[PDB]
Amino acid sequence: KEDRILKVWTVDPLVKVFRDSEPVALAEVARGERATLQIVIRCAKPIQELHAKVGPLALGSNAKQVLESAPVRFVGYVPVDRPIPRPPKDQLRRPPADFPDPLLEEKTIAVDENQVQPIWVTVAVPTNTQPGLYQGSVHISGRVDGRQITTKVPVAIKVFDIEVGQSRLWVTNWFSMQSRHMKIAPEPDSQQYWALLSRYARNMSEHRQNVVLVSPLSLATFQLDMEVDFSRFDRWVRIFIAEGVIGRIEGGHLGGRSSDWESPFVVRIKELREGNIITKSVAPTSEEANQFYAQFLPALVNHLRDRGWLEKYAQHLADEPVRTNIESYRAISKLVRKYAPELKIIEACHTKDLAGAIDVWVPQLNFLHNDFEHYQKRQRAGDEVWFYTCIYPQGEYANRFIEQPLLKTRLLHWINYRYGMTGYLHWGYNQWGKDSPFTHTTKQHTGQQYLPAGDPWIVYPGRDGPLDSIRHEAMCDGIADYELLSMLGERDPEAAKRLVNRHVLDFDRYNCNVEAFRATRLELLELLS
Repeated sequence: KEDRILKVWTVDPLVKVFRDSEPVALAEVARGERATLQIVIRCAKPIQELHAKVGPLALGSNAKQVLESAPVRFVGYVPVDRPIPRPPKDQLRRPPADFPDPLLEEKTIAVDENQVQPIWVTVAVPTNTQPGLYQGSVHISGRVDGRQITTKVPVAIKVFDIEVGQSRLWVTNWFSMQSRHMKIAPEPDSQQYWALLSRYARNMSEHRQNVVLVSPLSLATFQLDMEVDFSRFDRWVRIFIAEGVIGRIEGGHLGGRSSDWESPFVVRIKELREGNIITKSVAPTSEEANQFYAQFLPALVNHLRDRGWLEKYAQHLADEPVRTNIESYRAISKLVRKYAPELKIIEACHTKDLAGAIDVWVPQLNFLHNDFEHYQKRQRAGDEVWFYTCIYPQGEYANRFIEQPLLKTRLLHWINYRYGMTGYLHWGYNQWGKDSPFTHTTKQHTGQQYLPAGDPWIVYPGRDGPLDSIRHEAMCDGIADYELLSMLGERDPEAAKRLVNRHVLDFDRYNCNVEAFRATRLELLELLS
């Protein structure tokens, strides 16, 4: 006894806890938000069978009014072996190091001696929850050198009388339908395939994603005697509607680069060749491109209109146009404008010189900063402007890299509010490679640069569906923050400016002080309640 005492403390969930962190639970939320509590343990001896149970979280005026807690999850660690090449000053530690990120879904875990272990508690608070102060405890148990150890940790959730429903922010995370590294491996069109697709869709809507990228080329079949069959595309759309994502439908890219970074764009077509439908890439000004798109685009518009989906849809042309391939990009736009004038066009862009060619602009964050007057004008002209991050920007800009403070993920959506950008895009929902994402955090193809840890995936492969990361949680919370700030700004625009300006000081400069952030959140909640 003494070496068996369990050290327990509570840490703000915006603070990343490392295996060697030193010791230091209340959450404050609107109805409609998710409350997170992070409870951290350490023991001088190994622990077997660590388990936590959330007791009833009850209203003091009425023990009958209880919040429903999700199953408890354990914070998992991943080896970040190589760093962001241009890191921020506030980089949490220098690689190589083990960082907290995946939220594991295990009933029990082992802890090695002297290793700090976070326990992550999520309480989703429905909009119809009665406001007030909910209290209870988390019962932690396990076995240390024979003996059963146990402790209860007091926790409290204050539920403010303000309702956050759907966030008006548009959010897309590009998703690949794949079961790599899972304990299941469904084939396409199997029941389990569609069940997994549903589980992914639910995970996305539970994290306030309300846009999904679906390809009308890849998920259609063609007969070319043209007849287009959209039945697989439709199954996807109905799943994403039913699980509460759609929202909007983001049509997959029609084309891409012919070769290298500055090469011209080509567009995919379908052709009948020797009895088979083949796909090939052609110049957008070609007769082959004109013949295909003159039939495919009207078929797509008719289909969407007939299904009541046309006003929810926007079509991608080709990703990340730059100044040197602008002509071929615009030639793709001309095809769409000609055969499908009713279709809205969306693009993740670098070049700004696309007025009339696209309707939903998605500049990379640093390009938005640099070309801000351009993008404000496009909004005045009636276009939508969102933004993205990826491998870039690095430096001091906000992003969702594992090396960054977790507030840099959450404050992405404060950048949306401050600057009036009405959506956010990211390529990297679940782009796992052939190596495990748990043990190989810096994805890399041979002869090209590695991706910083955090960039290609924000969820991890569980046994039969996605596991969240702590960054997925922070992203969801930021999307709810944007809705709160938007509700405030309708009543009191000056108070919403003051609050956002506390944390978003410029495009590339923030206040990530977690205590300051909590005091801002509380003022927001108090002003709105």
